[PDB]
Parts: sequence; C-alpha cells; structure tokens
Amino acid sequence: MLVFIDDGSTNIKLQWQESDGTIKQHISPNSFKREWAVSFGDKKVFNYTLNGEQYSFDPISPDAVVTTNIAWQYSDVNVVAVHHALLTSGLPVSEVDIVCTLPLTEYYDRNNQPNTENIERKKANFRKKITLNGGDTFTIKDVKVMPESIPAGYEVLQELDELDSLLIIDLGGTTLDISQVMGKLSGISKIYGDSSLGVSLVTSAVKDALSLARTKGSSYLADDIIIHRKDNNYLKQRINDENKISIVTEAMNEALRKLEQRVLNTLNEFSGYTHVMVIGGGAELICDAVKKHTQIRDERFFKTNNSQYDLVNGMYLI
Amino acid sequence: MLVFIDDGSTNIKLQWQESDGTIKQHISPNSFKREWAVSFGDKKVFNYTLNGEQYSFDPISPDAVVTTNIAWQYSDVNVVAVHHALLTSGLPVSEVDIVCTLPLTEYYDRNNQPNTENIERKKANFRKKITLNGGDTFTIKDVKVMPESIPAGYEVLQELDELDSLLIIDLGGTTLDISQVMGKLSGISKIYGDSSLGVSLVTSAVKDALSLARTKGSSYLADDIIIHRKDNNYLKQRINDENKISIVTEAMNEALRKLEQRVLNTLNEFSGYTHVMVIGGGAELICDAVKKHTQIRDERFFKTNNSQYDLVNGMYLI
Amino acid sequence: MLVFIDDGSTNIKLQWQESDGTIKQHISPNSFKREWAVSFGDKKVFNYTLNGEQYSFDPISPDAVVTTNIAWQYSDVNVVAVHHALLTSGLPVSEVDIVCTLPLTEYYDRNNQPNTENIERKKANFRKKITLNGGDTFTIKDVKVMPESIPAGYEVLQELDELDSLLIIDLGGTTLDISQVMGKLSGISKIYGDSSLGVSLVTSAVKDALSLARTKGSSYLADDIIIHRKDNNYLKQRINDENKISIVTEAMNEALRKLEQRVLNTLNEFSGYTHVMVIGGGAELICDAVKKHTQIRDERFFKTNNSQYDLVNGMYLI
Amino acid sequence: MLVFIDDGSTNIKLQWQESDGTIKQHISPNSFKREWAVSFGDKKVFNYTLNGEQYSFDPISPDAVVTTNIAWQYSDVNVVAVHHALLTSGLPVSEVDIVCTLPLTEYYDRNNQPNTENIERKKANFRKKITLNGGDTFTIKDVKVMPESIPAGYEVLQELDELDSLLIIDLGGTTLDISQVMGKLSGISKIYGDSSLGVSLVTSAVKDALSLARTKGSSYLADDIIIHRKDNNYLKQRINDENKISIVTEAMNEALRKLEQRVLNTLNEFSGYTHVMVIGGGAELICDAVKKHTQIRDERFFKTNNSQYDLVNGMYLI
Amino acid sequence: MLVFIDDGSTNIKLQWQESDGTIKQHISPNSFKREWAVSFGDKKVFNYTLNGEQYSFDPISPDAVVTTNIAWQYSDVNVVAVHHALLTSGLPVSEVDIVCTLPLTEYYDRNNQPNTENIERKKANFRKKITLNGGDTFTIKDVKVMPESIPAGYEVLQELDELDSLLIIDLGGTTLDISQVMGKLSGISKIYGDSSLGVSLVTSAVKDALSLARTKGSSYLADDIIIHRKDNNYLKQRINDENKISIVTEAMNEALRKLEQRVLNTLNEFSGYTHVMVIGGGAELICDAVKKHTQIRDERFFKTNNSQYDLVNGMYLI
Ligand SMILES: Nc1ncnc2c1ncn2[C@@H]1O[C@H](COP(=O)(O)OP(=O)(O)NP(=O)(O)O)[C@@H](O)[C@H]1O
Ligand SMILES: Nc1ncnc2c1ncn2[C@@H]1O[C@H](COP(=O)(O)OP(=O)(O)NP(=O)(O)O)[C@@H](O)[C@H]1O
Ligand SMILES: Nc1ncnc2c1ncn2[C@@H]1O[C@H](COP(=O)(O)OP(=O)(O)NP(=O)(O)O)[C@@H](O)[C@H]1O
Ligand SMILES: Nc1ncnc2c1ncn2[C@@H]1O[C@H](COP(=O)(O)OP(=O)(O)NP(=O)(O)O)[C@@H](O)[C@H]1O
Ligand SMILES: Nc1ncnc2c1ncn2[C@@H]1O[C@H](COP(=O)(O)OP(=O)(O)NP(=O)(O)O)[C@@H](O)[C@H]1O
Repeated sequence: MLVFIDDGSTNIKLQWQESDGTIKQHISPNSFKREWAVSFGDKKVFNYTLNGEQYSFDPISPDAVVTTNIAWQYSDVNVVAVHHALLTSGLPVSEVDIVCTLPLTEYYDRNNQPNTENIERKKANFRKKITLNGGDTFTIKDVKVMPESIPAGYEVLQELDELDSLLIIDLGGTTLDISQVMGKLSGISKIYGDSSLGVSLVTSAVKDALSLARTKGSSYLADDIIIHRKDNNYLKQRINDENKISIVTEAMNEALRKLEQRVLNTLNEFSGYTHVMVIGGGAELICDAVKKHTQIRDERFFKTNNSQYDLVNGMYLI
Repeated sequence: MLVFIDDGSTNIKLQWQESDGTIKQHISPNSFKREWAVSFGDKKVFNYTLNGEQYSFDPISPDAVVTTNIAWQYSDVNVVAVHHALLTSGLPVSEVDIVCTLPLTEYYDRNNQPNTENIERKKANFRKKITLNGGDTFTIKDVKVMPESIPAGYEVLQELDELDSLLIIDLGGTTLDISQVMGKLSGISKIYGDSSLGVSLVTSAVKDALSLARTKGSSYLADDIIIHRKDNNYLKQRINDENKISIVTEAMNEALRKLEQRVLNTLNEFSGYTHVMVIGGGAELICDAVKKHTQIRDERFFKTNNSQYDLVNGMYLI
Repeated sequence: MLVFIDDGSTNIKLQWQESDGTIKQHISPNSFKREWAVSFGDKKVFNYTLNGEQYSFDPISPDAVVTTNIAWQYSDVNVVAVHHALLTSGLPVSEVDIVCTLPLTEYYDRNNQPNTENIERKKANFRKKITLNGGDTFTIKDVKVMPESIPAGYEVLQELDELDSLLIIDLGGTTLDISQVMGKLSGISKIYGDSSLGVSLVTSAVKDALSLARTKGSSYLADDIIIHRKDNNYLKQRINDENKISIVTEAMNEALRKLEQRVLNTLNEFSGYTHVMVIGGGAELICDAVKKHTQIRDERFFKTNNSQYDLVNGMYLI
Repeated sequence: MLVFIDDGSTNIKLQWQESDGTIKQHISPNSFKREWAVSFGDKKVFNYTLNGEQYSFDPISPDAVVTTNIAWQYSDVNVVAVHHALLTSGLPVSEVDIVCTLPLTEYYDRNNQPNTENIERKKANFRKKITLNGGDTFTIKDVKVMPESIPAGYEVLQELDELDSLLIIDLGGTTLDISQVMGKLSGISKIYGDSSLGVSLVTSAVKDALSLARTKGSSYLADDIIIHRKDNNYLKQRINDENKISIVTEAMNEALRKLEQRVLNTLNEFSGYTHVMVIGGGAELICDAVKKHTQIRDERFFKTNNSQYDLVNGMYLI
Repeated sequence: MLVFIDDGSTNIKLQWQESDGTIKQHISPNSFKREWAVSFGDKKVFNYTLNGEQYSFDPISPDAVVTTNIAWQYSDVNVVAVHHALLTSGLPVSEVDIVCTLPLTEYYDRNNQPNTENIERKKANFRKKITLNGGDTFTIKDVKVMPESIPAGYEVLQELDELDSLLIIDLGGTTLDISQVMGKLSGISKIYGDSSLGVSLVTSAVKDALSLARTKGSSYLADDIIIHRKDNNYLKQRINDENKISIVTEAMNEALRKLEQRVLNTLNEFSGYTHVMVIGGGAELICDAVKKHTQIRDERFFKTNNSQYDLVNGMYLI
C-alpha cells in the first residue's frame, strides 16, 4: 500500500484505503518517555529501541519529550512516533510505502523552488532502523513528501473558477502555514510559513500554570484542558485539588487572547483573497476572529467539521 | 518564419502563417511579477531570467509591474512579455524573424521623417539574452518595425479612391494615435500621437476604487471589470464582498465620461476626413461618441468585429 | 533643350519636343504645403528646401498656400512649383533652358513698351537655389519671357488677312487678359490686363461654401467641384455628408452669374474686332455669354478643344 | 463694474477702474494642468472644478495643456483661465460685467458683417459653472465682445485726419490680425486675420529643441527663453546642464528668421497705408523688419513701450 | 517641549532643542523581542507592557520582530519603539508634544489632498497606554504629522529661485519617496511613493545568506554587514566561522546591483528637475548611480554628510 501519514508535531494523522474501497482515518497523539514501560501481562507493551536510547509511550506524565521545537521533522522521536501510530492501525504488518508532510518553510527558499536537500533529509530519516521487542514492526519502503498547505483546499478549490483565490490558513501546534491559491490548483499566488507561531504559545503557558496548580503534567493533559476549556466541571476532574481553577483559567484566557493578535497581524501580509478556509485542530480556536476580521460573506467561508483531518484527506484525494 | 508581433503595452498580438496557408491570430495579456513562480508539478512553470532580476507570470495580484508608462517600448519587461507570448503560440521552438510596432510619436519628429535612432534602439532591445529554466526559448533573429496607425486601414483604403481621406483612430492602453490617409495609401496627410491619452485613464482610477472596495488587485482584473461593465451580476463575482459595488461603478462611470471629452477635443485637430475608422480594443468604448460627433453617414463609418486585432492583421497583409 | 513653361497661377503647363520630333504637353496643378511629407516607402517623396522654409505637395487639404494673389509671378513658391512640374515630366534630369510667361500688365506700362525691370526680376527668380532630398533637380540655365495674350491666336492669325482683327480673350485663375491683333501678328491694336478679374472670384466664394458644408478643403478640391458642376452624383462623392449640396450649388451658381457681368463690361472697352477667340481653362465657363454678347457669326468664332493649353502651344510654335 | 478682459491665448490682460479713477492693468499667463495641486499650508491653493475634469495652475512642467489651437476662444480651459486671472486681481469678489475679445476672423465672414452666431457662442461660454474649493469665485454677469484689431490704434487714430490710413499690425501667439483704418475710426478699409500665423511658430520649434537639450518643459518656460534670447548667461540658468546651449540657440534663430518671411508676405496683401503701428507682445520681435520693409518715415511709425497691453487699454478707453 | 520624531521603520530619529538653544540629534535602532529581558543588576532593564503582550530590546538575535512591512506606521511596536528611543534621550521625563512622520503615499490619494483618515489613525496610535516596570515613561500629549519628503530640501530650496525645481530622493528601509519642488517651497510639482522599494531588498536577501553562513541573526546585524561592506576584516569579526565570507559577499553584491536598476527606472517617471538631492541612510548606497544617470553638473547636486538625519532636521527647522 501507499499510505498517507500527515506527521504533525503533536498528532500523527493516517489516511489509508484497504483495497475494499475502505478509506480509514486514524489519529495518534505523540507522547513518549525515554525509557521502557513496566509490564503486568495483558498487552501492556510497546517499548521501542533505536540508535542507543529507548522509548515507550506515556500520555500522562512529565519527561515525555516536548516536541514543539522546529526540528521535530528530523527527530529520531519522529520515526518512533510514526511507527507507533501505524502499529495501532489494525493493519497487516508488512512492507508498505508512504507519503508524509513537510512544513511550508521547509520545502522552499528564496527562489520558491523545492528544497531538495531538506526534502531528502526527510526521506532518509525513515530509513532509520528500529526494534519493538516481542513483535515485528511494519517496514517502511518507499517515501515521498508533500507540503503542509495545499491539499486541504482540494475539493473546494475544484468548484471555484479560474480568476479567484482561496486563502488556506493552517494553524498547527508548531507552525502557522498560510497559502493563497488562485481558482483551483491552476495557480498558487503566495505562501508563508511562521514556525514560531503555533498553538504551542498557549499550551506552553498553561503547562506552567498547571505546575503552579500542583498538577505538573504531560503536554497532552494540558491540551486536554485546552480542548475542554468550556466546562468548569470537566476541569474539576483534571486540576488536582483546588479552588485555584481560578489561577489557571485566567492565565489560560489571557494567553489565548494574546495568540489572536499575532496570528491576525500575520494575515495582513496577504491580500486579494476571495475565499478563506481555516484547517487544523487549531482552526477551532481562532475561527471566529478570522472570519470577522476578513469581512468575508458567509458563502465564501468554509470551515469543516473535522478540521484536524483536512490535510491528510487532501493528501489522499490527490 | 517572419512572424508579426503587435507589441502593445497591455496585450501582445500575434499574426503568423503556418506554411499551410494557416494564418493564426493569438493574443497574450501582459502581467508579470518580479519573482519566480512556486511549483506543484503539472506544467506549472514559466520563470524567466534576464539581466539580474527574474520574472514570472501573474494575472491576479498587485506587484505585477504596471506597464502604462510610455517607455514600455524599451523596457526589459517588454522582451520578457514578447517571449512569453510566443512561447504559448503552439509553434515549433526555433530561430525566427519578426516585425513589431512603434507608437506614432516614436518613428517621427519635427520634420516628419523616420527617427532611425528610436527605431534602432527598438531593434536592439530584442537582442537581450533571456533564459527560461527547464526548456529552450525561441531565438529572435531579424527584427523590423512598423508604425502603429496605417496598416489597420489597409483593406478599406484599397477600395476608397484617390481624392478622399480615411481617418484611422487607434486608441490603445497608453496612446491615442490618429492618422488621416488620402485615398488608398497613395498619400498620408496628417498624423498625431498623444502618449498621455490612453484607456489607462479609467483603469488607473478604477484600480484605486477597487482598493477602496477592499479588492486590491492586478491591472488585468481591473480591465476585466471594465470589459464586463454592463453585468452587475458578473461584477458581483469579482468585487470582493460588498453592497459597495455602488462606490466602484459610479467612480468608474464618472471617469469614463471624462475620457470622452479629452479624446474628442483631440480629434478637432484634424479636418476634411471623408471616412472614419476606429481600431484597438478601446474602440468599443468610444465608438458611438465619435460616430455621432463627426456626423459621418453610415456607409462611411467602419468599425470591425475584432477591433483589438485590426493592426496586427494589417501588418501581416502588408 | 529650350522647353516651354506657361507658368499660370494654378497650373503649370509644359510644352517640349524630344528631339524625335516628339512635342509633349504636360500640365501640373500647384498645391503646396509649407512642410515636408511623411513617408511610407514606395516613391512617397518630393520634399523641397529653398531659402529657409520647406515645401511639399498636397492636393487635398487646407494650408496649401493660396496662389491667387497677383505677386505669384515673383513668389519663391513659383520656383518650387515649376521645378516640381518638370520633375514629373519623364525627362532626363539636366541643365536646360526655358521660356516662361508674364501677365499682360507686367510687361507694359504707360508708354506701351517692355517693362525690362519686371521682365528681369522674373528671370532672376529662377536663379534661386533649391534642393530636393534623395535626388537631383534639373538645373535651369537660360531664361526668357513672353507675354500672356498673343501666341494663342498664332495659327488662326496666320490665315486671317491684313485689314481685320482678332480679339483674344485669355481668362485665367487670377487675370483677365484681352488683346486685339490686326490681321496676322502684322499689328497689335490694343491690349488690356485686369489682374483682379480671374476665375478666383467663384473659387474663393465656393471655398467658403464648402467650409459651411463641413468640407474645409484645398483650392484644388474646390476647383474639382467647379469642373464637375453638372453632375450632382459626382458632387455627392466630394461634398462631405449632406443634403446641403443645396447650400453649395446655389452659392456657387449665384457667384458664377456674377462673374459674367463684370467680364462682359470689361470687353466693352474694345471695339472693331472681326474675329473673337477665347482661351484658357476659364474659356469653357464664359464662352456662350461672350459669343452671344458679341453677335459674331459662327465662322468668325474659334474656341478650341484644349483651351487650357492654347497659350503654351503658341509659345512653342513661335 | 464693467471690467475689461483681453483674453489672449497665452496671456489674460485686464483693465479695470476702481471707482477712485484708478485704472489698473493686470496680466496673467495661462498654464494649466488637468489635476489638482498638492498642498503645504501657506496659501498653496487654486484648484478649479468644471464639468467633470478639474484643473490647477502649473507654470513649469509639461502636460500643462497647450492653448495655441484656434478653438481656444470656445475652450472650457478659457473660462478657467479668465476666472483665475481675475481671482488674482486684488478685487472684491462679486458679480461683475465684462467685455472680452474675439479674433478678427471670428466676428466676420464673406459679407463683412458681425458673425452673431460666433459672437453668441462666445458669450455663452462664460455662463459655464465653475467651483474653486475653499473660497468663492467672482460671478460673471453681463458679457459683450469686441474685435481684436481696432481699439489699439485708438488714441493715434484720433489725431490723424480724415483722408489717411493707419495700418494696425496685431501679432499674437496664435493669430496675425491686420487692419487698415482710414483717418480716425471714421472708416475701416480692410481687415485680415491669419489664425495659423502666430508667435507659436517659433515657440513650437523651441519646445522640441529644449526636449533635445533634456529640458522637457512648459510652454511658459519656452517663452521665457524667447524673451531672454539676448543673454546667454540668463539662458545658462534655464537650459538644464549643457554646452548645448548651442543646439537650442541656432534652432531658435533659424525658426525666428523663418517667421519674418511669412509675416511680411502677408502684409503685401494691403496697400496705401500712411501710418503703421505694431501691437502685441510679438511686436517686439518683428518691429524692425516691418519698419524697414514699409519705408515709412520715422514720424509715421508708432510702436509703444507696453505693446502687450495696447489692445485692452483701447478696449477700455472706448 | 515640541520634539521632533522622524519615526522611520528601522531607526527613530530625534531632534529637540533644550531651551538653552541646544538642538540635539539622537538616533535609535529598532529591534524588539516579544518578551522581557533577564536581569543582572547594573541598569539591565527596559521591559515594556502594552495591550497584553510585552516587549524588550534585543539588538542581536532572531525573533526580534521584522519591521519592513508597510503597516509599521500603525503598529503597536511603533509606540514601543518611539517611547524607548525617547527614554534614552537624556531628557527630563514629562508630558511633551511631538511631531512625527507619514510616508508620502499615506498623506495623499487620487486628488492629492491630505488623507485625514490616515493622518488621524496615526495620531491615535500614540494614545495607546504603555508601562515600563521600575520607572515612569514620558507622557506624549499633543501629536501632529508631516510628510516624508519636503523638509529635507528646506535650506537648499531657500536659495534656489522661483522658476526651477529640486528633486528630493528619499530612500528609506521600506519606502522610496520622490518629490520635485519648484524653486523654494513656493510650489511642489509632483510626488511619488513606492512602499515596496526600500533598502529592505538587499537586507532581506543578506539575512538569508547569513543563515546559509550559519549566522542566523537580527536584522540589525545584517545591516551592520551592509554598512561595513568594504572591509573584509571587519566582516571576519561578524561572520561566524568561515572561508564562506565568499558565499555572503557575492549574494550581497548581486542583490545590491539589482536594487539600482529598479530605483533608477522609478526616477524616469519624473522630468525637468534642475537640482537633485538624495537623503536618507540609503542615499550613501545609490548616490553615484543617480548622479551619473541624471547628468547633473556638480554645482546642482547636493548630498550631505549626515544623510540619515536630513529629514528630522528639516522637520525641526520648519
Ligand atoms: N478539537 C480541538 N479543540 C481544541 N484544541 C485542539 C483541538 N484539536 C487540536 N487541538 C490543539 O491544537 C494543537 C495543534 O493542532 P494540530 O492541528 O493537531 O497540530 P498537528 O497537526 O498535530 N501539528 P502541526 O500542524 O505540524 O503544527 C493540538 O496538539 C491540540 O493541543
Ligand atoms: N473588448 C474590450 N472591451 C472593453 N475594454 C477593452 C476591450 N479590449 C480591450 N479593452 C481595454 O482597452 C485597453 C487598451 O486597449 P488595447 O488595444 O488592448 O491596448 P494594446 O494595443 O494592448 N496597448 P497600446 O496600443 O500600446 O496602448 C485594454 O488593456 C483593456 O483595458
Ligand atoms: N476644363 C475646365 N472646366 C472648368 N473649370 C476649369 C477647367 N480648366 C480650368 N478650370 C478652372 O479655371 C481656373 C483658372 O484657369 P487656368 O487657365 O487653368 O489658369 P492658369 O493659366 O493655370 N493661371 P493664370 O492664367 O495665371 O490665372 C482653374 O484653376 C480651374 O479652377
Ligand atoms: N516682451 C516680449 N518679448 C518677447 N516675446 C514676447 C514678449 N511678450 C510676449 N512675447 C511672446 O509672444 C507671444 C504671443 O504674444 P501675446 O501678445 O502675449 O499673445 P496673447 O495676446 O496673449 N494671445 P493671442 O493674441 O490670442 O495670440 C507670447 O506668448 C510670448 O511667447
Ligand atoms: N551609513 C549607512 N551606510 C550603509 N547603509 C546604511 C547607512 N545608514 C543606513 N543604512 C541602511 O539603510 C537602511 C534604511 O535607511 P534609513 O534611512 O535608516 O531608514 P529609516 O528612515 O529608519 N526608515 P524608513 O524611511 O521608514 O524606511 C537602514 O536600515 C540601513 O540598513
């Protein structure tokens, strides 16, 4: 099979069609500790070994390595993460072939051409050899790359025309990727990638707030707080023992407001967009401010019900 | 081949006869950005390099260089534009020979003789060396020039007589060129060229109106508005998000009315014309006001169905 | 060669015998604009330079200089006109010698002798130096003058007798020249020259009528109207766009009738004429009124088929 | 007030008597660009709006509209020009009444009577509505016309007699107006107007010479060169950067010599003048050649110290 | 005090006269990171808080925000920058009143009048409330604006005359501002502002070159390279560890040559300038090419010894 992995910093997204026309979407959060897991026998398992150090999954605790740093797309951790995600697919273990991502800024340069060097460093990373203990790993044979902007506009761009342009706003954990594509993928006017502007901004405050609230925890738990920002009762079941939900919520809310400003300022680098779309899990978080700031009328704004998956789906339906 | 390029400021017009008696008319809008295009592979392409800077096509966005300035007929951009136009001809890439234009005022002087200096500066411009990346460019060998007035009257002038005169009104993007030719090209009484009076007058207001309407765009898009001035529904599909079609249409209409006055005033420099013709894409825009102002009876007024092409056709059928 | 130029105000008439006994008659209308002609290469040409100003031919348009003023026989324009006429002869360019005209009043004075002063001013005018651009002009060496009356009667006067007299009426564009010659050129009784009575009278009304009819034009075009006064259809092909042929024809007809009166009044200054002849292009216009007013019987009235040329032929066949 | 405006093509001349017996002469050069002026606040101002287009003053640069064309006496520009001139008078803004000019040829026709049609078209032009921005314009109520020949001879004609005639030569920018008036305004023998023979002849060569000398400029600057033709040092302060003062001066001198010829030829249409006067700013330029050509003795030749103003003064002191 | 801040994109320039007739010039580079500075106590300090986010100075490292984007004249950063600059003046902290800049294109519009809207948005920006921690900030009371072209010509324009024109070329980091002012500030013929043509062109290539040379750095460091382009030894002390000075210098030199072309092309929009001046820090970089291209003689070309300060000085000495 050719199988699609959108390897994001925080979540691996898979698209893959079992020959029965069965196209499947499978997501896997990345949260890895640099040591093995301790067993009590009932499929408690998934300890991986690669180039000295070893790893195993941990969703909940600190010293799961933080992956918001830029160079995640050449990390050894990345290889671990992707293997682990595909090992929980429900696929027949085998050799297979894949397509993966690069961030917008990685492919390109001063004269807006493919950065073959960085593209190939990427391909080479998935050659690294890795062992899971009691069990065989899938083998990853052929690798190719796509950028992280275009394909999420795919369907919408089709029924657009030839003289108009769709602004695709991709906000991920690490990177804000913006592209303007004129009227189908007939043309791509302008791209922009800002690897310092991600959802990380608030997560990496709220981590510190949770530590103040005596809940020193994983990045994943912190994101779980951000996802359920609206229910104070839910947050009671996660913030360890306090009336100081109050310290955390306000610190979270302040830093949330301060994300918007810098993201919107970045948008005013582009103009002449006829249609505007917002994809990525972070779309949920900024959607209304964007829609309102760009004065687009309802029919020209498309924001989907599974924003998190738009990109890998697009990669597939090319 | 000898191939005919009417190189207008805004549109390159080509006439060229494949030896099978096949004479072809091909037009190409000029809209170029001073940087390369960004690829996704499916003949996405056409990045040109000449004397330091580089260029690529963009129909839609600002910072495509505005070519309404006078000196376009010695611009490096011009060379780019003409090469690009011929690269989309469907011709066998090769060495070839061409004829091109000069504006009426460029050929001539105080004692109404050829301005060999300006004629030769023109020829020399098409010697400039240029590279397109993955592909070979046609080579332009022998160059000659014709003026931008005479040849569009050619057929009509033939079946005129010898004692009467045809007024050819050429309105282009930059230049209003008027000539009076007595009874076939047996004689040419009077010429006149006004390089400050072009269609640009309205385009360069409506550009600013579109920016007010939050549609900061290419000259080409603005011309597309002017071409479809009559359908408010069409203009809904181009004016980005507004009841303020209203601001744009009136500003456009006012500036349109104010073109006519200055063009008609210019005509009252000539007299004794028996026959009147109007050529160029701009003919469409002023035709009725001229016809009515000059009190010519129907049989003496000739305005064609492809006004935009009259000149290059004339160049050819000499 | 000695070549004959009847230099009339409006038309240069040439007579010249190629040594093969080949006597040729060639006429050239004078209509000159004080600036050079504009080329498209196909023998488009004939720009002359003399004593500062320059000239070129224009048959059709105003600001061709009007030559009905008296002093035409010392004008610099005259030199231009005569050179131009001989340059279209089909002669081998060279040095040559010529005879030319003077009006009746110019040769003579109070005691009816040659006016050597005016005769010599005339000769000196054809010494003026003149350049045509790409080409050599004929050189005019020896010059002599004849008066504008006698020689047109030449053949008829021969077979007349010795006791009877022939009235020669020369009506030109500027001048009415009348002479009575008794019985061959054995004697010349009486001359009379009226330089204010020419065909100009009607031409210079009809010019203004044509301007009323929005056909502001050359003197030549106006004469072309006068020549084809009889065909309303012809005049439709020249009068620019009107039911107001009506304004022009009546104004022309009125002024035509008013010529006759003053010319006939002038004739009643002479008496005792046995034979009457009318020469010049204007003869056509007044012939019947004269014939009828002078009650001459048919056999004594001679009006030729090429009245325009009678004088230069006479100059030659002396 | 009844206020006198000699509206010449190039300069508006005003005469006007503040009720304190204060008669004032005020002149204003016409040089107008078809767009508004850009402010820095210190009475930087004078932007006028009339019938679509707008205007403001510019003395120095090209695309100030050239007003040497004939139809200036029905131009909308004319109205602008006259308003502007009167706005710099130092008059109390108000309703007022005026007398203005027409060229000699405009008043008259084939039967030498007032051309009421053209006289009234003139009157109607000054009804046009015009706005200056921050400020009120004078209102022009009652309008009458005078011809451009007679009144400049006024005083001199008074102390002439009744049997002799004064030739008034008016040379303006566009028009050569000549009149012969017998012995006071007791009679006017003959008029003549040549609207193609003005000072423009040299100005419109020297403009092109200045462009050759890389000094592409206003008509006004060119006239400023003509006015200071005698000081090479002055012309150093205006001709932008060159030893090629040499190219300009000779081209100017040649075209100057070639004016004289055609103007003198025009004079030989008149005769029997006892007294000769030369008025207009152009008088300065041709005075000596005329005086010498007409062999008038000193006491019969009157050429004034403010030739430019003779006409408007005459209009007033009728 | 009224104190003069020329707020340029890259450098704040101050002029201010301590009542002792003491006029002072003080410049401050803008380079700000969106987080606070870390102390070791010895006046290590200058952390500012405004509308959520905070800022502090950093000259040396990336993620100091790049201010070459257009909208810098309404940025919150701008307010920070200006406060910071004035906090290092050596002034008594207080309420004070200021004048500041706008770019040429910001003041004006289609009908060349003040753009009150943009002028007032500017004034309002300096109302924003800001806190520096341990210390009081100056309070900015009254604000007015001047354009970025005129005042740098001030002294020179005074001793010019009234019929000639001075071309002031302002090249800044973001904007090329050109103005032609006729003979003192008696008149201003033509302005032009190109906000896409700044020194940024080369800086924003050389930034990327430095990253190739493993010296990923601040804009300021990159400018420091450009300033000391001539000493290879100096550049050894800044380019981190390489024989590949070679990669950087050539990339810098190429992009430098390609600035000139586009700036000179822009100049050929103006003509008739008698005097030419070049101001701004960028003047140093293009001076010779301009001087040579415009063929001005030495005495008409003025380029000062503190080009960077010409504008704020002019603002003051109005
Ligand atoms: N439904 C959601 N509600 C709230 N927060 C969410 C939601 N989905 C995702 N997030 C958060 O947003 C973060 C970044 O968005 P996401 O699109 O998942 O990044 P990614 O694709 O994994 N990485 P990348 O695009 O490479 O930066 C996630 O890690 C979560 O913390
Ligand atoms: N069919 C049309 N309807 C309306 N506007 C048109 C049409 N065709 C052209 N135009 C407009 O008229 C402008 C100038 O006419 P055009 O003849 O196309 O110029 P050109 O020959 O390419 N250039 P030039 O003659 O050098 O100024 C175009 O750029 C369009 O904006
Ligand atoms: N065949 C003709 N029919 C009608 N009108 C004619 C004809 N030939 C000439 N004319 C008119 O008569 C005018 C004067 O007669 P023409 O004899 O041609 O003058 P000329 O000899 O050239 N000049 P001149 O004798 O010096 O006044 C011409 O200019 C024509 O307008
Ligand atoms: N004192 C002068 N010395 C030299 N040239 C002058 C002088 N005064 C005027 N001129 C030139 O002569 C031109 C025409 O003369 P002028 O009398 O000023 O015209 P006008 O009366 O304003 N116009 P008009 O009579 O309608 O053609 C001016 O535009 C100047 O170029
Ligand atoms: N002396 C110098 N030598 C070389 N480069 C310089 C010099 N001074 C300034 N520059 C460069 O030129 C750039 C822009 O010129 P500068 O006049 O400083 O801009 P500004 O006035 O601060 N901003 P703006 O006019 O709004 O674009 C600076 O940021 C430097 O990179």
